[PDB]
Amino acid sequence: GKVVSEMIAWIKSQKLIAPRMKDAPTFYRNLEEALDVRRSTQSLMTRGQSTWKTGDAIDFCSNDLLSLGLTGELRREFLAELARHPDFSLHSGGSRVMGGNYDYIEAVEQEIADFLGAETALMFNSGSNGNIAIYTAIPRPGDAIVYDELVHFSTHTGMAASLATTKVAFRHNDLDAFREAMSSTMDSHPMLQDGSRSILVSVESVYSMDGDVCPLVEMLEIAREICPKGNFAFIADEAHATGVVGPRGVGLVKLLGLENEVAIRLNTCGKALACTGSVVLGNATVRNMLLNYAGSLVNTTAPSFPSVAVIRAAYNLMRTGATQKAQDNIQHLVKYFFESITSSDKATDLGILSIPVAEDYESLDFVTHIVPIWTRQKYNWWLFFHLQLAKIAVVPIDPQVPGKSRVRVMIHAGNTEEQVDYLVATLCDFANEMIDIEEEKGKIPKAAQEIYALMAAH
Amino acid sequence: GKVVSEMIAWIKSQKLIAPRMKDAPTFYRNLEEALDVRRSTQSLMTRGQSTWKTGDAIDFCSNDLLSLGLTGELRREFLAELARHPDFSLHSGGSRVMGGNYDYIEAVEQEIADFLGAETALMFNSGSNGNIAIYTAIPRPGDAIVYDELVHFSTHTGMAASLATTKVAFRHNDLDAFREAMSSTMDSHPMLQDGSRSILVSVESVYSMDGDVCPLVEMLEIAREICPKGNFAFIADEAHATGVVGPRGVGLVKLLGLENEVAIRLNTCGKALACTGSVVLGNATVRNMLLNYAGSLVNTTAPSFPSVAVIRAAYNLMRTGATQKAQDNIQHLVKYFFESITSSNIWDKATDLGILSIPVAEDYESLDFVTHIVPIWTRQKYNWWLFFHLQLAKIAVVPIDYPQVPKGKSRVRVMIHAGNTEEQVDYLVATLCDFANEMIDIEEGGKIPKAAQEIYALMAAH
Amino acid sequence: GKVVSEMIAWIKSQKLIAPRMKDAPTFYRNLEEALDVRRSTQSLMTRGQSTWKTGDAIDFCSNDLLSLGLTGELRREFLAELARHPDFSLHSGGSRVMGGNYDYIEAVEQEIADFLGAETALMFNSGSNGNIAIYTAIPRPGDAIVYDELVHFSTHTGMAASLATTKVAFRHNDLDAFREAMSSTMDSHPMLQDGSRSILVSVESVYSMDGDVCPLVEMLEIAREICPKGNFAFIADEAHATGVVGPRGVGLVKLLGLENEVAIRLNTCGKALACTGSVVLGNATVRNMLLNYAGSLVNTTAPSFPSVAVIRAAYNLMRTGATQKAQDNIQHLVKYFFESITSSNIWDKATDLGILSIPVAEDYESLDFVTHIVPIWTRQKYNWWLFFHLQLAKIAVVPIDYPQVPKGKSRVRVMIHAGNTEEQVDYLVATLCDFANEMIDIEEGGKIPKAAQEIYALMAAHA
Amino acid sequence: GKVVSEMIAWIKSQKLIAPRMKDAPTFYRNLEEALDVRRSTQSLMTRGQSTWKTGDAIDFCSNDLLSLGLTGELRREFLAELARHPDFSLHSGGSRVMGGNYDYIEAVEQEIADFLGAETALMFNSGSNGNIAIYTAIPRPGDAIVYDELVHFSTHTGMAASLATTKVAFRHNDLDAFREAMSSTMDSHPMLQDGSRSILVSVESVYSMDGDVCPLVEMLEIAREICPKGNFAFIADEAHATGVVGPRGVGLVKLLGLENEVAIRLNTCGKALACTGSVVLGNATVRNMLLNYAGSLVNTTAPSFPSVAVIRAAYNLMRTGATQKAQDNIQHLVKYFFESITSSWDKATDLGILSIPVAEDYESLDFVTHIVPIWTRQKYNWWLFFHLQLAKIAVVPIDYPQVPKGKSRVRVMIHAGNTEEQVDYLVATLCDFANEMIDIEEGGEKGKIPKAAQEIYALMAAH
Ligand SMILES: C/C=C/C(=N\C=C1\C(COP(=O)(O)O)=CNC(C)=C1O)C(=O)O
Ligand SMILES: C/C=C/C(=N\C=C1\C(COP(=O)(O)O)=CNC(C)=C1O)C(=O)O
Ligand SMILES: C/C=C/C(=N\C=C1\C(COP(=O)(O)O)=CNC(C)=C1O)C(=O)O
Ligand SMILES: C/C=C/C(=N\C=C1\C(COP(=O)(O)O)=CNC(C)=C1O)C(=O)O
Ligand SMILES: [Cl-]
Ligand SMILES: [K+]
Ligand SMILES: [K+]
Ligand SMILES: [K+]
Ligand code: NA
Repeated sequence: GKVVSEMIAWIKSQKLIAPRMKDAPTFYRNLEEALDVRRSTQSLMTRGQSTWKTGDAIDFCSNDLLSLGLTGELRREFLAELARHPDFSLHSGGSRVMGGNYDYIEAVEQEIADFLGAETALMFNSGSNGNIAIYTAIPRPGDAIVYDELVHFSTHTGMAASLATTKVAFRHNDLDAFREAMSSTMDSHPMLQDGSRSILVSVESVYSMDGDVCPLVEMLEIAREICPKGNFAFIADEAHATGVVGPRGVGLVKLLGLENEVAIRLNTCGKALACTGSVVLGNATVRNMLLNYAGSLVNTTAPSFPSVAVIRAAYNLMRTGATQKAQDNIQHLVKYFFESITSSDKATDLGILSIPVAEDYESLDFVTHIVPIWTRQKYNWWLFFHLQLAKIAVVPIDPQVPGKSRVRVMIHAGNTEEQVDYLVATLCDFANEMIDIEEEKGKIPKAAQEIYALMAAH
Repeated sequence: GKVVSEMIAWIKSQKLIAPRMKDAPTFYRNLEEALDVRRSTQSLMTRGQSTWKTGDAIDFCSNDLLSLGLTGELRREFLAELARHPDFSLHSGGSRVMGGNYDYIEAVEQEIADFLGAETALMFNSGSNGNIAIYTAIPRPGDAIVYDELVHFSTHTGMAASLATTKVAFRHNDLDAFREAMSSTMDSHPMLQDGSRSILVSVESVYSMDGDVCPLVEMLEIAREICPKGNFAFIADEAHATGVVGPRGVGLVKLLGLENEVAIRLNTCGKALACTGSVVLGNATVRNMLLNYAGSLVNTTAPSFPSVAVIRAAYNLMRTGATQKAQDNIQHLVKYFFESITSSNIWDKATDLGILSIPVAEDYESLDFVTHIVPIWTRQKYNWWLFFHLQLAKIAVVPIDYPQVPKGKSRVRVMIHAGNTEEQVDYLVATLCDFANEMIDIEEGGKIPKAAQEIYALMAAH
Repeated sequence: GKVVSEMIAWIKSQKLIAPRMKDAPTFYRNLEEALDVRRSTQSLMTRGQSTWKTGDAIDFCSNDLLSLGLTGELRREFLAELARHPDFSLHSGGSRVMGGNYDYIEAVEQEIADFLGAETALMFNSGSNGNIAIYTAIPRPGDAIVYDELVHFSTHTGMAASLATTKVAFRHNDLDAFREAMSSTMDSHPMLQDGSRSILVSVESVYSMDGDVCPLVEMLEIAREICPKGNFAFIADEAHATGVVGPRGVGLVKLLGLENEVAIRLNTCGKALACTGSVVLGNATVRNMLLNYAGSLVNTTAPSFPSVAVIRAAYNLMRTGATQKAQDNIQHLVKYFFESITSSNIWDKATDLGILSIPVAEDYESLDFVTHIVPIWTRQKYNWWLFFHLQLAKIAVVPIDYPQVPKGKSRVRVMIHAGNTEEQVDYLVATLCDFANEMIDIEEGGKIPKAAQEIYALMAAHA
Repeated sequence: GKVVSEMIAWIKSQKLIAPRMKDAPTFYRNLEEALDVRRSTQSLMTRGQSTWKTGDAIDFCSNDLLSLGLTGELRREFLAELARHPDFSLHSGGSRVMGGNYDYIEAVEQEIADFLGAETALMFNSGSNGNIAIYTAIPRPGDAIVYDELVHFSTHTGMAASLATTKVAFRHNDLDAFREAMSSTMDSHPMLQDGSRSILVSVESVYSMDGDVCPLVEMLEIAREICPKGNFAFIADEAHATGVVGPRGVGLVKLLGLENEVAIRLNTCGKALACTGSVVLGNATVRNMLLNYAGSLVNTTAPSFPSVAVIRAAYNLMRTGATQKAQDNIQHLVKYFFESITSSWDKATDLGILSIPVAEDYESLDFVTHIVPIWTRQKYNWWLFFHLQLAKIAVVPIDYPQVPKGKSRVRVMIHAGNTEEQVDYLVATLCDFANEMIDIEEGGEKGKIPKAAQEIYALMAAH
């Protein structure tokens, strides 16, 4: 059993090591001691989870949202793009600003920006590095950053490396909290009051851990109300919007017609685009600022030709209409999941199971591939184990977050209605079993009995 | 021709922009003001120099050290690598510690680890991200970091985000400074004295800025002597060693047999290996440390199959010996340059008067090996003149100036590659001696050199 | 029946074409990708709506403002104009400044000029080409243009090609915004401070998009205060005013007695005058500027005799007073509409909740006059539902949406014509109140209204 | 008489005006200053020349190439076309894509396209607007435009408005320059090299200023060689070819059998077709591209029925064979002119006094064009004009602001309705000019002016 085998390795990985580290050098003892801190809570990460790719579990976990990886469609365009460039120069040769620039990557960038409705684009090795560059290079002394509390890890790191004086979180997707944070921030800085510095607003368009969507039109209207002099600028991380939201996959910003109102956008390749990389979107002033003040970009090797070609190939497919049907299939399958799971209420009334993104899903203009499923914090591992032993691959969400743990289901275009049925039934089995147990605090459910057994066994 | 066009485009990009932004929104005014800061010292970067790629100028500037890029050898081995995996799964699917792990990347890392004498390898999308991960995940509270002053920018970004309380720089490649740094750090930290924490030493095997080599065997001795309880660990950034140094381009650590002495090694793919990416070498304790405490690795998409394949391909060409002749031709051409330029008649007079200086060429005959990095110094007031003199002669070299180094410490970096020729080297030596001659005559007679007249004329026009 | 047919054809035209183009030449693949851009927001336009012309739907959408088209009144006067010149030389023979000038066109321009109270007139083949010529020929290097944000597309095209250094927009019909724009431009340009160049002010008399009216008197006084040197000039696009506003349809500038104070006026023939073409009014200096510096006029064939004839015929019908009854009936029917819709019981509730909005209808009894243009707003999410509701109810209204306006600003434009009737207006009011009633019940009860169900079913069957 | 009266007004027009404007508003003074700038070089345009129409001068200037206007033949068919449609709806009602479409215009368009051998056709108010629409809507970001340096004003305007990154002119009708333009363009862009963007090639089939013909077969071959992936597209402006070149007037593209190889063609009505309008020819992909991305078309009034009817009438006459004789007569009269002027010549041409390049190797041309440009010394150009005019021969002067200052010339237009006797008179008047200018030259007196100029200079001194 590839699932069970991965389980025993994960079991064996949580065994404490530093008790056996007494004769060992201080450096290695301190490292294994720090690894033991995570092994103690059994939160050590080692080899991850690969059953979703080999066919041994249903893929409700991965970031291959459009199934461009699964089907080989991105690979086929990539090799074809390469074939149309038989003598391509593989190596950039150096820094993007110190000799590593070349026509192909500049043209691919502009082709991407034209597709997304932006003036210019600038390519990074990842979404994370794009966020790092944005919040390192862009904010000025005196600017403030007002951000959604659930922005990405890379956004938090970047803001910490920023020149920005004041950074303020606001409650997730909450319009009143955003208005409070902006007003108070406006009321505490005399160079924001007179418009010589700016309020930077950091949002995700689709939140990777909650699946909700940024109400961008309403936030823009609030920003103007609070900042009548126009001294604000939105920064929108679209990692989970590109290819999934908006016509032909263009993203939330362009779907809403906001490409001229949103100063900086991040569109990453690691999810629906089934590869790696990112572009940062903005005008030439924004682009020049990254080229000159993002030390990370200045001092790293510019992208190789195939890294650019594979990104071109994903945009080729979205541009030529080749992802529209997969994108519609995502909407269909997610809605179908919501329809089923909500039809089978008790467990939700009690606290056993909760899917916040399924509330009022009917009134949503669209849905997202991200389905976070909450249980009781004491039950989260058991929910994870229940689904995995059912041969359902999901991602457990726990160092990443504060008693905020949950599982994240990812619905992909390549999933089927039958697999969704199987997931709905499995979740109901897990529900029913936890209401039974609650209605002997030592009682442990079926899946967790097997896991605890393998823990005793190895 | 082309070189003049690039220079005009460069000149125009330094023209102040804030005077034309008074009606713009705040955000955009202040960004152009920040950019005007750089423009005003003529230090704004936009598209860089491209004449080396086009043939419009000799390549004494790129990082394609073994010319694996120029020849198409890496491209050929890369496409053949994809060919052997006809239906490869392109996408990782997520983070390396969530859904994104797979057999091909684990096996390619292990091939690399085996070939480089390391227990394990862990792949990142660049050398820089490898340094970020090491110094954010490895140092513990109470550790100290003693680093050579010339470590890479990304190691500075790294250390500043680390949990270590003490970071101490030593004068570049100075053993006495290193000894003064280890002892004063040790004696000032009781948790280092009793051996409950470690001193982390940060070096480059080949320093990209100066081109000299780390005295690692002697640095290790100083470290054991200063830290008797063995609470130290060496971190070697081998970005400019891999491919250029050691048998089959294994780098400096393995070339000296120190693969068991150096806890953590960084091997990048952006120079001699002619792609992007990097591997961090260590034992499984180091590796798992990176996978669990390098938040930058945890929250990023794991490399795609073509990314792993091109790295596997570059190492392939090293493993099989297909890079040996290219590695030997760097040693040859570099020694050829040194022999040629030092035999020049102006050489003594230029270096005597202070008009030219090539520190890496001092006593090159005693060196066991040489490197591809040849920094050339003139008088700071002549530096841009030296740079455009070469440029006008259709020789691409790299300009080293602010914001990369302090103002008043500008130089030029000649980079010698496998695919350069003795003809080109001769032309370079001849061009440098002509610049040296011209400055001698100016100093021995408000005259400016010919290269300076040409820049000043372009500046008057643009 | 026919409404459904065109809706199917419209749905089919939005289906993406690029996936079928893989083996086509580069040129053709890239045009269909470009077209797929618009298809992908269901924004592709092909043949538009025709039910209003065929009697299959009531005409609340066309630009045949005085119904001179519908009744054939212009056709008859045009063929009579031809009959009075039985040997007419059809062909101009070349450019208007290179051998295509002739007496008949010069004399028709002068008749139009005298009737509209302007020194001269210069004829173009469209209002658009008139605006192109004005803004490429007139502004000088150093001049500035301050334009209402809602000026016509052709004016945006003319301005982008102009010689003027500064183009400043101002908030639509906003006197405070205009003052800020005039003063900000005045205080940033020394060439305007010493009176060596001019501020050109660009407005519409009747804004095609909103149906409101430019406060021309207030704006001229603001210009005189900010420009005490008198170095300003007004340019008024009267496209939707001629035939509708002012005695015998003379338009807003002559109605206000401003023909001495507005340097350049554009009167188009494509709406109330029921044909095509335009004239630019000014003195002989303005006219000569256009004939010499408007490269678009210089390098195009001067109008044919039948083109001039139909324009003269439309102006005859206005000069003789034959259009005054039709002009007055627009006032009546529009006033009849505002009476009915703002008297419905659902009106307060619909407008309070934001389910219906008709800005132009507010305080309409105080306005000196009304216009034929009646924009109706619902929730953005409900817009196409409202449009299809009207269409299924066999009422032809104009859809206002991207790429014509920004996304999220979509609305519906009702066009009230002289040949509409109170019964038709009754049906429109009742149909609107039916939509508002239905959305009220939905918002108080994923329920979609009836019109949305019919369109969702059509999309299911084809799309 | 009127020839002379035209002169006096044209003389009076050039009198500077801004000196008398010291007290005028800035706006009006600056405009009259701008006019003075043209008046200074005797280059202000006002009323053109009409003597060719009234029979006061021989028409060797106008664009009525087939004499369809002169004979009233187009007028008769036009009125007959209208008569076959007794209840026609004159007014389009609005935008072609927003409610102004109708059956008759779509059918006339398709009838034109079928005759010209094209898949579809799309009607514009003029040839210039057709060019504007093509070059604004068609080029994509990343495409290049390689154009003959002598393309039309409207092509230059349109290109300036396009999304195209690279525009490259090549030496007129020169296949070497065209190949060098294509090669340097293909080798400067990697998206052209991989066939993901296109090179658009812009030519006239018959150049309005030079009378020579585009060597379209060889250019297509050069393009195929330089763009092996087929990522190019030709755009052929046939304004001066329809009705004049090709069997039954079909134009150059169809004559050569290249209708499948030219992506886009422009066929205008203002010359041989003797009215106004144009169509753009292409497949349904090109036509939809214009309908959606030519904002000039989207935001203007669709053509009225009589505008469509008169274009149909022109094509009816070509389709039914009723212009073939006139077309043949142009060929006859043009060749007769070349034979006469060639057999008089050598000395004038050798000295630089007179040149007619289109007369070189005129025997070895497959056909000739109606455009005959006549060159003298730049210092003698208006003098040649005044000589021809006072001889009662109407020709068109071509100078700044239409061509560069030192590229001035006179354009003779030969029409089907001219006679051999008029050609005799033209040849003799031209030889008298040449012999007079030869003498004046050989006399050494740089202050001597010719007989025609004396009368003009005298007319100037008087008024
Ligand atoms: C590999 C981790 C991927 C991942 N998210 C990464 C994100 C990143 C980082 O992008 P990346 O370095 O993978 O190219 C930025 N922004 C958002 C909103 C993200 O969700 C996820 O699984 O939810
Ligand atoms: C693009 C800049 C490359 C560059 N150096 C990058 C280095 C880096 C960063 O490598 P990278 O992020 O490009 O993969 C780490 N260490 C050392 C010693 C380096 O020299 C150089 O030009 O010397
Ligand atoms: C085809 C009809 C267009 C149209 N308006 C055209 C206008 C034009 C262009 O007129 P056109 O070229 O049709 O003769 C100029 N100015 C204003 C204010 C216009 O409203 C409309 O429907 O509102
Ligand atoms: C006003 C008439 C102009 C004129 N030609 C107009 C042309 C135009 C413009 O056509 P138009 O707007 O008069 O219908 C396009 N292309 C070419 C080649 C032309 O020669 C001429 O006398 O040659
Ligand atoms: Cl920096
Ligand atoms: K922008
Ligand atoms: K019809
Ligand atoms: K027309
Ligand atoms: Na944009």
